[PDB]
Amino acid sequence: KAELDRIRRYKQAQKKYGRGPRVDIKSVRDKKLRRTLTNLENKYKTAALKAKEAEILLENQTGFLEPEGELERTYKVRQDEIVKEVAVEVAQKKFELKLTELGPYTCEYSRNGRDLILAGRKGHVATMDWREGKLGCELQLGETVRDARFLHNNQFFAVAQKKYVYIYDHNGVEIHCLRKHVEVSHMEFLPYHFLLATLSISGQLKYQDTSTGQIVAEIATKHGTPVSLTQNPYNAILHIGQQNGTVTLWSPNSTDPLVKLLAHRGPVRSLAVDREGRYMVSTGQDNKMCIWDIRNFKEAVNSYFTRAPATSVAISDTGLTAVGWGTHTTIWKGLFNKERPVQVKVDSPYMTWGGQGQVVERVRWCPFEDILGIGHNEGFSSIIVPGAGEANYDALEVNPFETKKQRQEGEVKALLNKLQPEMIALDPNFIGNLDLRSEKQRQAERDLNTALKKYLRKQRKKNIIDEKRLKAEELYRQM
Amino acid sequence: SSLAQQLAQIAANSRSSFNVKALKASHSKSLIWEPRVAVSQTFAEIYSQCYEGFKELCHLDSRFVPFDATLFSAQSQEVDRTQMTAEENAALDKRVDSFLHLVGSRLRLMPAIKAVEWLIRRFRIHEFNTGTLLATFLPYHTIPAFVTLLSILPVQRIPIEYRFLDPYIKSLTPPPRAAIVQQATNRPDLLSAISRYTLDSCRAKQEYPGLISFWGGIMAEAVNGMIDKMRSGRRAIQL
Amino acid sequence: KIKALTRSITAQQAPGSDVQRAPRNLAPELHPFERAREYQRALNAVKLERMFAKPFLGQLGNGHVQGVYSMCKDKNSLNCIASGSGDGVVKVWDLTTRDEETWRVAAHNNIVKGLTFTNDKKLLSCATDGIKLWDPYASPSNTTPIATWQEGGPYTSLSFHRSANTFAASSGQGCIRIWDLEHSTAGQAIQWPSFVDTITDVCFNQVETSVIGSVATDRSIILFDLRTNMPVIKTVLHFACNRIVFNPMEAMNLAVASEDHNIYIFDARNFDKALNIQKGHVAAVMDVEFSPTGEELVSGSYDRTIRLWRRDAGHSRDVYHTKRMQRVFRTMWTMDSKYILTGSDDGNVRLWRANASERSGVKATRQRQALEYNNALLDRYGHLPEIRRIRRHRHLPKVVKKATEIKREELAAIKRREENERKHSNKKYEKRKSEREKAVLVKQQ
Amino acid sequence: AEKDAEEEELEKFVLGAKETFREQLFRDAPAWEDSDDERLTISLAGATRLRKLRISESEDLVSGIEYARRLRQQYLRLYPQPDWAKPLPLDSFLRDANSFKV
Amino acid sequence: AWVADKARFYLERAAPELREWEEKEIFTKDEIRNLVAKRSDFEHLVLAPGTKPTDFLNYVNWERSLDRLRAKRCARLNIRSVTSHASQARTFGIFERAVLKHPGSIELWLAYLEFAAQVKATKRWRRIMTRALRLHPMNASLWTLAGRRAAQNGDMQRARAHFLRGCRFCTREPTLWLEYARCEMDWLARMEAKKPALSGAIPIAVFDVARKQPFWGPAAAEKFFDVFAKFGHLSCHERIISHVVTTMQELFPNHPCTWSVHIRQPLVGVDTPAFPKALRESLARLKAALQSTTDRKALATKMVAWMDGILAIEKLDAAIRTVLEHTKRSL
Amino acid sequence: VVNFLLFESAVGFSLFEVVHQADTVGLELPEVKDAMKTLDKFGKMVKLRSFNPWTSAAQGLEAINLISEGIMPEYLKSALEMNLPQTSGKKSKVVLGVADKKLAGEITAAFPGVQCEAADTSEVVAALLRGIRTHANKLHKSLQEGDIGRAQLGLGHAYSRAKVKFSVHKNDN
Amino acid sequence: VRKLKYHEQKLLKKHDFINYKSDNNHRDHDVIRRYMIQKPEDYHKYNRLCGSLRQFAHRL
RNA sequence: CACGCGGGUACGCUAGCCGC
RNA sequence: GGCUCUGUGGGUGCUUGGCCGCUGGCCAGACCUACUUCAAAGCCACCGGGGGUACCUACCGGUUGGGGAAGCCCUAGCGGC
Repeated sequence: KAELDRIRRYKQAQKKYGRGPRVDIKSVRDKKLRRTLTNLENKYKTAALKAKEAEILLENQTGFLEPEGELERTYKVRQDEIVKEVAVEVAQKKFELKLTELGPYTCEYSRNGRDLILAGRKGHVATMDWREGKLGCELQLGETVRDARFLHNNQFFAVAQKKYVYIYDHNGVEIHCLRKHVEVSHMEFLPYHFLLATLSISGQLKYQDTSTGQIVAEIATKHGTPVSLTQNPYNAILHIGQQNGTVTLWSPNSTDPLVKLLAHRGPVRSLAVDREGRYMVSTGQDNKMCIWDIRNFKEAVNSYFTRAPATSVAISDTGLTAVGWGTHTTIWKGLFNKERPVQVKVDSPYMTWGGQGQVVERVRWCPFEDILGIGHNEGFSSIIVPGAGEANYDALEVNPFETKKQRQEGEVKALLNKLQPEMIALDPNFIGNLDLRSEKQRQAERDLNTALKKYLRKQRKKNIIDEKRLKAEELYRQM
Repeated sequence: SSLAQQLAQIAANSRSSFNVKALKASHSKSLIWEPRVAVSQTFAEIYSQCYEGFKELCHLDSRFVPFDATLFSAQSQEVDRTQMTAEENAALDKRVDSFLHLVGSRLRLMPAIKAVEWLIRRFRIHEFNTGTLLATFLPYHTIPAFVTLLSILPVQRIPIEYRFLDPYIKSLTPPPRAAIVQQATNRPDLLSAISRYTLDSCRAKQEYPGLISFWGGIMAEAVNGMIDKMRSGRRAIQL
Repeated sequence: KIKALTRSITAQQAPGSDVQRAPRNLAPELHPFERAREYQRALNAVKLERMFAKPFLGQLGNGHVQGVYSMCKDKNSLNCIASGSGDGVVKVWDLTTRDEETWRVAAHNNIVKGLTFTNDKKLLSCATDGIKLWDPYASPSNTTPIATWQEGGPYTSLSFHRSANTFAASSGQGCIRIWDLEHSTAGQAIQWPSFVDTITDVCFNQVETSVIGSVATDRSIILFDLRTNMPVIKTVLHFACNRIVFNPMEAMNLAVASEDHNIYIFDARNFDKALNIQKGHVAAVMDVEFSPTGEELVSGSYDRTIRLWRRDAGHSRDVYHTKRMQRVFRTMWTMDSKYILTGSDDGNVRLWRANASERSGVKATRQRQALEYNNALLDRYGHLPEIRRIRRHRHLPKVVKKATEIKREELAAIKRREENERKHSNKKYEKRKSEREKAVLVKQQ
Repeated sequence: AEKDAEEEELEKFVLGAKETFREQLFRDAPAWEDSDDERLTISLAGATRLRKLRISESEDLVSGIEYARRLRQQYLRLYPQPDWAKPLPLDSFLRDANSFKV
Repeated sequence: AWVADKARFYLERAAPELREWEEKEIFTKDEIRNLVAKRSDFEHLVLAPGTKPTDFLNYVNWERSLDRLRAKRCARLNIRSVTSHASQARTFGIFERAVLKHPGSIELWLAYLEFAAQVKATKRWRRIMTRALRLHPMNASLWTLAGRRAAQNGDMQRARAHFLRGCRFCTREPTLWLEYARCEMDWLARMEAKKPALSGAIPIAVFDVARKQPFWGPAAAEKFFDVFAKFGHLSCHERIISHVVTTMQELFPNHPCTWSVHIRQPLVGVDTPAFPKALRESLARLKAALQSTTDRKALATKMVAWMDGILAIEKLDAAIRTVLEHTKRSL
Repeated sequence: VVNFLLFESAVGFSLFEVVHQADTVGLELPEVKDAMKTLDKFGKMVKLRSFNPWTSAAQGLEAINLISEGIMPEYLKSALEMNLPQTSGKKSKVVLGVADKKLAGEITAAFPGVQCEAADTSEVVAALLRGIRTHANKLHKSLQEGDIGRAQLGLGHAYSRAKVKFSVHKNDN
Repeated sequence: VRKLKYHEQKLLKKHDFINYKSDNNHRDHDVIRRYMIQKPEDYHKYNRLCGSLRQFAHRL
């Protein structure tokens, strides 16, 4: 039938843009509610259908590489061959900054890929427009530096120093020093909230608002100094990873950890999560890494092994992932395919960036091009990898070519639509569900031989006589 | 400031625009139109005017038909240079160099300046082929067309041998032949560049008496000055 | 086969074009926190509209000496209104220039109980003296009336036909009487057969011609017909009703403003149970008026309030109040269905706006998109706690808040009395009568 | 062809012509011989350096002639054949080194 | 400038036809990317602040050419399901906001009328013509287009009404009045071919009011006589021509134009023995005009233009050829 | 409620068709005044429908003379007959908006099916023509031959000199 | 961030990127810039010493 | 109800018969 | 010939290699995703002074409903304390 592709389109749109199964129209009883729900389900079907139809208007294409012959394989490609075959607009982007005298470097892109910041551990913080090559600010900072990270814009960046943390403006003028956050070793900026979440050495996590300036919630992870930290951006929750071997999922609404997935027998060394929120990859001090389907909280496949304790890991906008271990990094392609219900181990890595004697401090992805930054002890090395990068951004959410007026309107709009910190859970689309206990109590207000033995044992330690206990004792006499 | 130095190296070797102000300025740099309209001038009308000029050029001389096929075509309306690979860029450099050697003879005419205005405003010859473009405009080094080309040239794309035009870009006056021959008798690089350019043109059989007289005069005064430098009296040093 | 993603800045600006391109991908992977950002934009919408609720627009000139006891608009025109005060002066205002009145006259000796515009240009005033017909718009100003009636008893209200030149006056002798202008003199009196008490208000049905609704002080409404000049139906409620008004969009729905502090929407074909019961007031309601778009209601009360209502809500969409307003006596929309008019008892004709946070005039398209987006967003998320409390929270004056807390205590007490009477009486083996059923005491023909 | 000339013109007008633009862009015998080379045999799959010069996923054993061909291909891949591998009196004087004598 | 938003609406309207062309094997995905990119650039240029009717016309030409190429590819691949409906709808949308953004450009109005008359929207064509006449009343070409296409349809009353409003408006140049007389006598000709109108008095009436209209001149009457003298195969044509020449005699007694129409008066239905007798008659009238008291230079320039027409006609006698050459040479 | 409104200008007169009319009750409000002021919120109210230039400066002089005297001219009657829908007010009328009350009366006595509204008497058509006269240089510019300043200059000189009879007895220069 | 409009400011009353309430009106920064102290750690060292001195004065 | 390409009755045209 | 500036290399501390998944290999690299029996011991972990504590948080002591590890018993069990 020629309507086969019609049913295929409708099924695919209902899968992708459905965001929910469907309203069951047949089971409603009131006539007006039946009519308005038929109307609503029709409007939503038309909405998802026209959204899938409008997904054709995307301009760019996702990068890729495939092996031609049977013998040559994908990880045996060299940067020279790539930069000879690829366009010059990214052959410019592939570069290497050499910095040797100021400790190992950690790099961190802003969330629009425009500006980056690199922190050499012994005090050297630099922020630059690496695409254009101009640097915004550079400073020697004196003492050591734990971790640098951009804020919402490329305007303010927060540096995690030896004792306090300091947030700075675009010229590197020091705006102010947060001293409530002592000995900060890991930082993550929840960007749809405005939250700076800092894990100290002491195991005390602190959530500070950046818009208002009051710390929202202090939590004390009672067990162990934290070894790793990242942000699940579909939930904005904090996957931190302790030392006894477990990764714990936290959020600022509870002193107890929300969940605790168990992991490698050593301390977990690095974590990363999908921006879809689907899967988390974690690598331990024991030589394995493993993934997890987060929405069901189980392991997906068997453990992969990396031939050293992995120093860092970070996964791209699309399904690629980069684990930087020892002195050279590797990139895997198909860890967690979204469509498959049962995942599969991949034979070989997608491609590797080789080792010439540089210990890798931290890998990151430039969030919107097909490149990837390594920060190693010899400096910064931005290499290119084709398959990565979300090909089609969204100029309402994040714009890699943002004008001044557009950045100002974006800052004030996100400030108006900041999310209150109480709206954080394991399912971020919940606001509107039934408070079941409240509803049953409201309906109550509108409408108005083994267990009794342990019940009497519980009530014989009060020792209230309790006419319900009296009736229960008479019943137990009757039995 | 080692980081700043390496970054400035990257910023000078960079080729594409990456923020809107740099795009607007690099599109505003023009020959014929003033920058005030060159900002707001889109590619259709540019191709219309300069294709009219190139049509007049084809009715002048015969051998402009391959460039009618490949450089002034309705697809070259749209094609962007910085999105093609290195070998496509190299083949494009060869075609541009052939057209420049061909148009070097009739550069004093408004048709040829319209054609070069197309090449600059679309393929960015003044940023990617500064060596051959600057050598081709070199023999006409008195005319206001050369003054404007000196204006629109970006300072860091000028190669080393032609890096003596910095005071003239600072004060937009056409450099005199004394300056050219003096830089010729000091640096062998400029002299070898001019001679390489003219020998390339004469192999391609697109030479003309203006270029030949220029090259002969510059190398003659250059050899005079270079021998006047080389004379040193000590037998070993003069040998 | 190597190929990476190549993004020039032409995707942000075409060269030579100032237009700011913005490619969009609708992937839910790329736009997170959907429901949460929607709730937050809804909360911002509520806070914005409770900031910008500034409903009071103006006051029609210097007002009257005594209180404004009757008023009526020109259903043919758009900016012609007249108000009859208590000392017996009537004034005709044009709404474009609210500085000084267009035409005033000391009409009667007692209060001006009824008033209306004709269909040509003239107007009618009703007092206990009788009724009179003036022509306010003439190239000479004529203060003398051009027709006068006294016979028929103490007239109480007026209502004019939609198309023809007929109008009905509700008298006090238990009858209404119908005049047809330009060929009648004393008019035909229609009445219930054995009927005594005063018929307070009267109103022609506008959408269906020749159906007259009217309320008498026997706590009863009565429907007439005019093609067959005879009364038709009579229902007795539990309390007296101060006004009846028909619906200008549905032909059969009427609203009675009743001294029960309530506003009832009745169906004229089935008077057995009330269609809807709005209960939001503290004192008696002295006026109700359907919207000319037939979906909102104004009710001006005997206390210092004006309540705006939705047609199927049954509770206060909004409330207006002002220290300078001493009581409220006559409220009516304008034919824009956007500005309401309130004749007070302080002698003022105040002009408020409905939709008290929706500015007028032509809106730019992104602005009207933001407004409609906020409104649809609130229509979805209007029941969560924070949004609910800020959308319901309204400053009421001290006397009204105190008396409405006492009213809630009294109504809860009466409900508990009736509840205990049910539980401990023999009425337990019955179904609870609905209150829409309990509104009508009896119906008779 | 099954395509009209006017149809091809409408093609070049409506849709673009990038393919044809790219097209217009991109417009001794061996004297001596050996016998040990024929006699030799080497295991490409065995030796780990020689693993990278085979053709298919079947080539393990190879005689010395085809082995020499594979090494020549691999040398040419690592370093291309330079263009000088493929009289005038003044040029003869320049290329003579008897002239530059101090 | 919310032109990103407005272009988003128009591209989201254009998307499903492209989905149809992708599910069919008519265009492949690379071509569809080229198409959507070109359409995005066109829509941004169209809705940009600084726009031009040439820009609207080039977008119209591109969309119409895409429709034609799609038709060619469909007929080559033997499909029948894909129609031109969406394409004509979006072309009409482009033209509607085109004439909204630039109402005063008769180039764009004429292109829009040409598009309507091409794709067969006659009622739409009359509506477009009415709006364009309301925006440009003084356009003799537009008035002639309306009247002539209405008479081609057969609406003589509507073609009348168009022409009457036109000559009520455009009173400065007589071009529209000539065109109305031309159409009226063409209607008389169509009736004679079908076989009051037996009189045929409407061109005489047009002449009698043209005499008092403020374009009224000798050369104007000359143009009137020219358009009256075309297609003399009629019934009362001699009556009309005689009334014109008598009116010109009564008004301009010695104008060289009046002498020219007295020269060419008896040559109405000549092409054959009837030709040379009227030729000799007009030759006698011509010699009398050349010897009479009249502006001989202007009259002879009119006559040599007329004889340039005559010599442009072929199949004549060599003797009369040589005597016309002599009489033209003696001027 | 307005449908079409005339507007006599120096180069010629044009009639606009109103779409999404302004509110007559809240006419004295800052929001509606700001909307009248700006151009991006007045072009939604007014859409151009018909234009008529003068044929010659003598005809424009005749226009000013007749219009200021109050009598409509014959070609204005012609243009209104072309643009307005033909009707007599037996069941459906057309509301026009003009400035002069005498011109309103004369157009009403010419066409029975057109009820005119005078800018002297109705504030809504007053504010509407006021906005149009304010933004008049942009609404016509798509078909405005030249500019309006020189036409106003010459037309004012022609009208005032015709009223004065000046060149008959000025020779001192 | 641009100068906040009327409604935008009424919604973001408590918002300012520069001065928090935990920055003490930048008294640290005003004093450091006034007296040329190079080490903000040295400022806070002086500060906690002066704080201990004041609490000893309090107990006395 | 009709709307694409061919041959006919017929063109400075497209109204009508059957196919592709 | 002189001043000034700029760049490159060596030195400014005692001479044992470049790389790696290092008892072996590689500098042309090669192989690539396997293997698995049982989560973890506790403590500590720097914010300037005086001051309020409604809210949240930490700690302590409780309270309703479930929950049953472990301990004890024997009429032996769907057990009993």
